Amino acid sequence: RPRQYATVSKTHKTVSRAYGGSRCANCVKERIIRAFLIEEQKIVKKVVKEQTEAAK
Amino acid sequence: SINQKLALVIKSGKYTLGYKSTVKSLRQGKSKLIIIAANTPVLRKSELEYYAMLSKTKVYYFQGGNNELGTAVGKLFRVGVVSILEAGDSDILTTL
Amino acid sequence: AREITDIKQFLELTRRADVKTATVKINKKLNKAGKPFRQTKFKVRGSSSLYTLVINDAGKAKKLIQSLPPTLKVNRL
Amino acid sequence: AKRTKKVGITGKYGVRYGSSLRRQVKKLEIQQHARYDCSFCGKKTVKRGAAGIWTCSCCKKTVAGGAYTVSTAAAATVRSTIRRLREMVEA
Amino acid sequence: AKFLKAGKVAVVVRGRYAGKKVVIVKPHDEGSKSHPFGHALVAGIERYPLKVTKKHGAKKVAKRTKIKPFIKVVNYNHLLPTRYTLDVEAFKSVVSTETFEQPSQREEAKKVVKKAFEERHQAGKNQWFFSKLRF
Amino acid sequence: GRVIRNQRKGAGSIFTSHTRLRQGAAKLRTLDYAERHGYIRGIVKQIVHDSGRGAPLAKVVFRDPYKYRLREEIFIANEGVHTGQFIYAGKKASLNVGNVLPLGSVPEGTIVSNVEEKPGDRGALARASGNYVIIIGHNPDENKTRVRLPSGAKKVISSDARGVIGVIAGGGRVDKPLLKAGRAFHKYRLKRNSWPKTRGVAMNPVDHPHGGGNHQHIGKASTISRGAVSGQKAGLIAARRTGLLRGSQKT
RNA sequence: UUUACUUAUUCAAUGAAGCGGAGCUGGAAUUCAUUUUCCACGUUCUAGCAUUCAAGGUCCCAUUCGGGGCUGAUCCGGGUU
RNA sequence: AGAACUGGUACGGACAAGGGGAAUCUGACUGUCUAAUUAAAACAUAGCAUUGCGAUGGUCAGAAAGUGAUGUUGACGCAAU
RNA sequence: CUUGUGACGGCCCGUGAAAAUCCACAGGAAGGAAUAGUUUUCAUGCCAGGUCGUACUGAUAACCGCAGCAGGUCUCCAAGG
RNA sequence: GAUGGGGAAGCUCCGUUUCAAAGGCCUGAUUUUAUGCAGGCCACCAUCGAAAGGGAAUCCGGUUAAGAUUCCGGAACCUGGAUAUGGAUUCUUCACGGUAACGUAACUGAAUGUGGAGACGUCGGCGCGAGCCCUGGGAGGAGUUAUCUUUUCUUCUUAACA
Ligand SMILES: [Zn+2]
Ligand SMILES: [Zn+2]
Repeated sequence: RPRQYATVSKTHKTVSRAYGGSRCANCVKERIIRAFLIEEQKIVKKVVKEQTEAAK
Repeated sequence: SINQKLALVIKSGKYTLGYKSTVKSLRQGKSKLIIIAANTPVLRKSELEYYAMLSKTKVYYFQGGNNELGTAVGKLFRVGVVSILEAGDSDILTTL
Repeated sequence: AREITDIKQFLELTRRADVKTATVKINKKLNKAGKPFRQTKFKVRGSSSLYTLVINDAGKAKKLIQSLPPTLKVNRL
Repeated sequence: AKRTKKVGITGKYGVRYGSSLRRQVKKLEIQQHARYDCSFCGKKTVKRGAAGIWTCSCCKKTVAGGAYTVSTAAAATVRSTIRRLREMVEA
Repeated sequence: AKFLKAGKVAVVVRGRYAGKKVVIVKPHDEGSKSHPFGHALVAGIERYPLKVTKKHGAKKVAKRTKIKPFIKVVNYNHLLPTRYTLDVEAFKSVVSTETFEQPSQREEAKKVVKKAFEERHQAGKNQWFFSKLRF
Repeated sequence: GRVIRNQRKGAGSIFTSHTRLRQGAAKLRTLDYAERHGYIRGIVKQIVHDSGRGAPLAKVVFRDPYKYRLREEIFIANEGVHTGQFIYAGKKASLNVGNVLPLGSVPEGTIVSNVEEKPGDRGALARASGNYVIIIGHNPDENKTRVRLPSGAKKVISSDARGVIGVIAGGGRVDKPLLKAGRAFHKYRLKRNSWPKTRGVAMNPVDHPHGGGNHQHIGKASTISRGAVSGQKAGLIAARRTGLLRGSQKT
């Protein structure tokens, strides 16, 4: 129960990972991949936009 | 057509299905081509696009579903992805 | 109300300096039919918990009481 | 074996409520209890939770739709004509 | 074409160092004996260096450009690669399987990469790598 | 005589709608800056049954551009939306399902729902299951749009008036029977105390204007003037014709 | 009888946030002389993330631990719409 | 489940525990009511049909009111029959 | 047998309370070392924990029915054949 | 159901976040001192409302003429607040091991934001557990006994908490 969560120490409450005791580890994986992929996509989109409109 | 060439590859060439074996082959560089079903996750799709960008392998997007591609290769289950390692007989690598 | 096995842990416990009381229980026991042994139980009492050093050797038991302090108020039973 | 000639799922309703209403209910109960295909994963794990809540257990998704079927034909027409005019407008 | 080459940048997704950016230095692509699978020795960051401005005079600057790096054996399936690259001369010698199973060797490897990372970051280089992956 | 049922339903002690199991109102986000200068993205996070309604709702999430928070909204789901979906809403948005383009922007022949009546009422028209509004034509000079409403009604409303694209979900609902006073019980007990309906002609004349008589008969004709009063307006009110209609709505 | 003005009255929102005008910066406009006016005037494969008067640039200070102003974010009118 | 043997043919041994059939009238059903003379063929019911209403509104309320119920609603809906 | 729970399954035009409280996570403000500090989510040790109720019946005699009225009045436990 | 506000001859009515200037924090600066004061944050918008909903924390034994989870003995738990020793970390300043799932005695973390528990139907059968019931042997006690009954009955228990 919640007050018992307040009794116990950290080891019993979360995990040593980023997003320890909030999100599933597989979801952590998924969203990390999503971040990296779409920011790379953003970058290539930005540069193709810049160069085509620089030609134009 | 494309399903006919893919059956030819099933008979002559060789391949591996599914994300895990596919990306393993792609890490090893042993693959040449991928066909990817439209229905499968855009994340998985984009990740494979990145992997194949690194490997310089070729990619093709299948006008169908995991079911359709499975029927094409001649198997009876879901296939979101297939990796062609070599065809031998087919014009797959040449066309598209 | 915690088991204890480490004897030097029990000794520094006796000198934890909140400890004031101690007890030694004897128990008639059975390992086997023909050697019903004598279990010794050193139950030491301080503030927040009682620590029970368990023993099944009378030689070690005697040695322990020889090692203990005299001022720690004991109860033999 | 073969249980029922023509009442099917409407034999739990027994001898009540009139044959015609039992027919209509039969049709729609079949539609609403049936399993459908999640477009995303092609699998047959789609079911109604509630009226116009059609969720897929395998791919953990939910789509809004008809109370008894998952894609109503009106909305199909709407999808098609939307794609039509949208293609035209971007064109 | 394989690309798990020993100068690479990759993105650790699974484990205590997840969501991190490591550099790949020693790929055992064709398996091993103790970690028998497609695996590597890599190294990266455990605590990124913070953003820095003009406002900081030297003390916050040093404190913020500190690094806590790490080394790790990992499965390629538990890695994500990139296209980016990095220079690997300063530690490709000291790093090895024998650098592991000896925490004295570990700490020494951590000491030099810190120096090897701090200067390449103190130089305005590899900004994408020394940055953070937010998510 | 005596006060009668509608004449008590006004006061509304036991006739108030029931609210315990509703997620609050379903409404369109405020026409603040972006939806009238551009667009904004939101994520359909989940879809949920609302009790007493017949349609489902969409728990959608936007981001307040002025403050670091996530502002949540409850929309009505059209057929074709789903979870984890990107809903773009505003003026410079795209003509797909879920989006909230203005009626000034959409073309003729278009389908919309949850349509506003004046910009900043945040969802009035065609909010129920399977009900859609069709566009007819514009008068952009003096910006107005003609729309056909499920009653067949050709209304004229402004152009900045937003409206969601698609057909409202949960259609076909009344195609099914109920078969059971219990099914109807459950329906109306989550909506409001509105059932069973008992007949005035079976009541006593104190209790209704039909009640009484040795035979259950109305006696005096049930077509009631609109300019009648509170106590007389039992029956068919302001009616133009009665009986079985054979032919066409003729509009 | 028709319509015009907003301020009176009335309606509705809103934590009263991006009103209006003019203007850059581009596209079209035919400019018949210089612009005549019109469009935009940072976002759409993906269930990520976006916060610390913003980083930068720039001018000062009392350099020191750091502190402050302009821009970054056009200007005017203070009619919330 | 079955077979021998047995009994003053008794044996679901007490307790417990459906009377049925052929037809009519009537209401479809389950359900609810006249507490303390009427439980019914009455009410309800699902289903059928009609009527009003596009929110500056319909129905209803309130001494009024910057008041209110339907309405955390919007014609597959609310209201009245 | 009574019960408690776990995963499953069926039903719904019905999908079956809220708030307090607590915890983690993201974030990286602030501060921290070498003879030092750092942390009081590790162990151990110290003090204090107020207010009001608290007996009994709970019914063919403790309640309401003018009463020591064959009435009525919410619930838990529930052996053997 | 107050206040603000509006109604009402008026007793009072509406309405409960609304057309309101509806406030109270963290930080340091004053270490003449107040809390003025440098700073920035935020934005309930009263309150009342369940001895069956939610809820921080206790159990056994014994005890009285009449009390008991309340008393006595023993063993525990939480909350709040001071708090010191030990331990861990660190000269690479804010731990390490594990491929991973994750593990440990601990092992910085403000503003703000995100998520979760609280927090949840009903019925079916299935499994699992608790207590009970049935029961075997053995150790004690009691009963029956013209006859027969290695017999019928009975005690053989172990709480919170760690
Ligand atoms: Zn998860
Ligand atoms: Zn699916």
